[PDB]
Amino acid sequence: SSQIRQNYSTEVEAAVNRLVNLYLRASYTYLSLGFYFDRDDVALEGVCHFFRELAEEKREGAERLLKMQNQRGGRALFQDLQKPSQDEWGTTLDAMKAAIVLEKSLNQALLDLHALGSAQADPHLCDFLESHFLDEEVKLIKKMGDHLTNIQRLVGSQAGLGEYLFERLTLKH
Amino acid sequence: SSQIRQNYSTEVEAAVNRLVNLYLRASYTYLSLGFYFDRDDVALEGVCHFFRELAEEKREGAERLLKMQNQRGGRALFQDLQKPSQDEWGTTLDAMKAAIVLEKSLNQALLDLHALGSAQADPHLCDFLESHFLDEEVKLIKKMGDHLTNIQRLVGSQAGLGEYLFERLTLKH
Amino acid sequence: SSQIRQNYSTEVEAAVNRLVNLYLRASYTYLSLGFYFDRDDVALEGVCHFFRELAEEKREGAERLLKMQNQRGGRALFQDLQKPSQDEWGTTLDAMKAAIVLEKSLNQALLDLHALGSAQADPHLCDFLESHFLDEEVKLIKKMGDHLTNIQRLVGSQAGLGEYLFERLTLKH
Amino acid sequence: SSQIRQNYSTEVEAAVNRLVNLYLRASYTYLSLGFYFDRDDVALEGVCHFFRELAEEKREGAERLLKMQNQRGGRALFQDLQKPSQDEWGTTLDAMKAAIVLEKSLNQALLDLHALGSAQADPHLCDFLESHFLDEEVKLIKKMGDHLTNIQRLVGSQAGLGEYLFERLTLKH
Ligand SMILES: [Au+]
Ligand SMILES: [Au+]
Ligand SMILES: [Au+]
Ligand SMILES: [Au+]
Ligand SMILES: [Au+]
Ligand SMILES: [Au+]
Ligand SMILES: [Au+]
Ligand SMILES: [Au+]
Ligand SMILES: [Cl-]
Ligand SMILES: [Cl-]
Ligand SMILES: [Cl-]
Ligand SMILES: [Cl-]
Repeated sequence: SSQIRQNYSTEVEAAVNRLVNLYLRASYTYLSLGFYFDRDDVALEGVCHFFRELAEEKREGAERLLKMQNQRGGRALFQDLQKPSQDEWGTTLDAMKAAIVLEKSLNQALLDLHALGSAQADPHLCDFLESHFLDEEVKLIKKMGDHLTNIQRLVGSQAGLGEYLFERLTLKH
Repeated sequence: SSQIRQNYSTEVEAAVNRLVNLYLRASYTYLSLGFYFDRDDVALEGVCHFFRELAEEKREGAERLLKMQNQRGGRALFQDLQKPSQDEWGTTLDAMKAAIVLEKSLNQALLDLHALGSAQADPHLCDFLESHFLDEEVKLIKKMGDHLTNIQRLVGSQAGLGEYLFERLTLKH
Repeated sequence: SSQIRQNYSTEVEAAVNRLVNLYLRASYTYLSLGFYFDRDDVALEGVCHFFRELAEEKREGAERLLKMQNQRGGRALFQDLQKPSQDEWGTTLDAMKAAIVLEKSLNQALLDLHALGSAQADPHLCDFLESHFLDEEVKLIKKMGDHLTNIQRLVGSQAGLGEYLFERLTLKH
Repeated sequence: SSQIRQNYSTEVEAAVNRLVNLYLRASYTYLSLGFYFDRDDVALEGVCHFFRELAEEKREGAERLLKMQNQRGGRALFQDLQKPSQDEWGTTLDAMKAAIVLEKSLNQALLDLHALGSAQADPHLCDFLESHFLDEEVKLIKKMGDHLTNIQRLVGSQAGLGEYLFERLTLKH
């Protein structure tokens, strides 16, 4: 074991590596979501940009986890990254629903890792998650819920119109 | 009685304290309106900001009344503040209707206080209301009436769409 | 329940609403304290400003709690706001003693809410309180204790003089 | 009568001339107060400056009244100006008490003139007083009441000390 490793359980080390895998999986999902909305037959630029920005954010979360793994003396271990759950993502509504599902799973993984840290008496892990992840996730899930509400209200009887208007007047382009 | 008190009736002093209570009540109503429109399942940011800004304005009106009470040698007396009339505020249309009702009640209270001042020959009170409150209220009620008209025109057959469009293109975000 | 709500107990949701009520109550107390020290027959400008600034700070705490309630998918519920415990606040010493009592009650409410969060395994709630409230309160209570000490030392045999000097040379005007 | 005079009673015209006399009398009182506090055996610079600034303010009030008299087509008529009520003004407390008495008499004269204007249906006179005099007077009398309170609290058992401290730490020099 590391010359620097102190109070860092094998259990947390392994759960960190698994979380890295989740975040990179999530990043890959968002890359696929982003490019789907760039297809000439979908063509919702603001939706594409919203998902591409999330791909970067999730990559950044993984890189923060990997940096922390090294700072504690754990050993990064990478696994295969499973492709995203879908090749085509339907409407903006369908996509935002899938994104909120994905975020809830990340959030629950964070909470599970926090509980493990608390059981292992690892306050540096708890702090790290509280400072860099738990609020970021709460804020993002709230944003998504606000978006889902506005998208749903816009469906009405003219779905196409509502999807265009949401892209143009809420999402950034 | 105060070493400074001059031409300031007990009646006006008491009516000032009651008006302070009304303004603070109104402020609290607007705080509740503002946060309702911030719920993930309402999510009309511009509507939230319109009501939150009014919460501040009504607080400011109360503070101006309290400052004036002290300048005339009256004694501020605070009472309990009743909660707002509703916990949920319905649509933007429902909310704007409730706001205009509330403003009309404030306006009538101002006018009643002006009439009392006139009956008591208290020109400083009359001036104070004319200068800091009566036009502010007339302008606000007109703005609200303009908003109600535009919201109502937007309901048509596609209410959800109309509510989104009003938030996006009239209200500020 | 919310589409966004995750790991957020009904118990915490309700305790958050109660804390909002406490903070708004505290804000109202400070508004009354502030205006009392603005009376022509009290006239301690720096004491008035100290309490008015606290009224704003406590309002801000309530608004942060309400924002957080919405971000977690809870539902803000407002109750009646009880008036402050006194109509007249005595000397600067009396007022600062009442303020420290009030702050200790807020602090204890925060700690009680933190313990509930810990019992419910809600690390986002714990973080939120630790980051935005617990140190703010500790720092404020320390400031108050420092003020009480200086005010008490100034009473001596010339109370009036001491109260003037504290207002002029410690409090800001 | 003037080619311009319209709705301007002889009664208001005469009461305006009398008010001019009062304001100039008040100005002269403040000049005497100011120079008394400049005596080598009084030597309270900040008290001198407070009263000298008021001498100017009251002169300015008279000049505004005279300008208004001309704008309405009335004819300024000057009378003898009686000297101030005292040659020596005692302590800062004595002086501030005399000043508040003087201001109350000016205020009552303003209110009496407003009532006359109202009885004569002269809204321009009412406006003029409301806009340029009634609030200025209320604010000044409040300032004076605040000063009297602080001076009185400072007397205690060490009057000399209290008078020095009030001059140094409240009044400007
Ligand atoms: Au923990
Ligand atoms: Au921990
Ligand atoms: Au009036
Ligand atoms: Au009046
Ligand atoms: Au905790
Ligand atoms: Au916790
Ligand atoms: Au009038
Ligand atoms: Au009039
Ligand atoms: Cl797969
Ligand atoms: Cl009620
Ligand atoms: Cl009560
Ligand atoms: Cl004489």
